[PDB]
Amino acid sequence: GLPVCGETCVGGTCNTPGCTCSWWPVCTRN
Repeated sequence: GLPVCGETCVGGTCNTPGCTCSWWPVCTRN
């Protein structure tokens, strides 16, 4: 739930394993 992935999820799909798209369209870790 923390934007530290450095990436975004425009489609709600994060690349980095461990990230999740909680605050769309930005990826979040925890």
